[PDB]
Amino acid sequence: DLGKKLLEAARAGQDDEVRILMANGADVNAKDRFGWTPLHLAAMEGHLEIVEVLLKTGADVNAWADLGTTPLHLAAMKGHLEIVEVLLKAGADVNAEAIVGYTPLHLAAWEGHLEIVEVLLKHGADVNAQDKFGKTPFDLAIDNGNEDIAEVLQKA
Amino acid sequence: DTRALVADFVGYKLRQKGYVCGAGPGEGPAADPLHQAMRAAGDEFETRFRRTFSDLAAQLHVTPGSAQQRFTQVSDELFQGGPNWGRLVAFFVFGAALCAESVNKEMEVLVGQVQEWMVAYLETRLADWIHSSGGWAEFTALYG
Repeated sequence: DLGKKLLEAARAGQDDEVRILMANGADVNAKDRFGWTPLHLAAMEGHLEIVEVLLKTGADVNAWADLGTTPLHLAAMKGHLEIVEVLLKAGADVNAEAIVGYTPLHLAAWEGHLEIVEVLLKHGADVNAQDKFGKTPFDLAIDNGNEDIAEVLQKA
Repeated sequence: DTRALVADFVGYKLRQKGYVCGAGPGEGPAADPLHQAMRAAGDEFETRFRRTFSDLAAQLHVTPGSAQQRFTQVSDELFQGGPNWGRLVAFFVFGAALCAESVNKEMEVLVGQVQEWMVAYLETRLADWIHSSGGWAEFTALYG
């Protein structure tokens, strides 16, 4: 059950344990009962070193969980800027859709992370993307009172 | 069966979040493996997504008139590309989140009605899938 152990170590941010498991043949793409991989867990918990090791060892940067959630959605939502950059460099899909048709730009805009919104924009994020209910990132930014982000999205 | 599961999970989450106290479904520890399984699964699912489903619930801006349609739209979205056990857990987490949001906006009738709509959705939509997938006994095996 190396896969289960890799999932646990990735979430807990145990760098040494992750390298040993990988060197012992753990499946870098193992999925838990919600469809999350080690990359999803490390991205959400903000462990940058583990994200980089997983990618170097073949982790699927675009893997999606049960609702379509990708590691970039989680990094964007939680506001981990360095992980967002690393994921984008590795081929992360800026336009992936999850849950209700949320795009990583929707999640960064709602959570008020301005620099991440800008990075996503520079990498091709669709400013006009609508979730299932018609809302764009601009709409979510404003509704959560993030004016700074709203203005940036309007200009874009 | 289904009604009891919904009542237990929603009751448990409302108590967990401090919205309600005292006698009723969801009060005290799970009486039943199915109920324990859904509590544990909902809890784990929710710690991952943090405020995601509470934020979605709020984004709907439900009114007593629109709430059923909005609930139904979200549920349909969650089940896009077919049901699996994880999407079912999301559906319970969202239902409980919508009940909590209704408490926030002081629509108390919706706390009960959303639970009614959850049962009806399960029975009329996901019933066929659940049964063929091994029923709730299988869910319990995997998530308990």
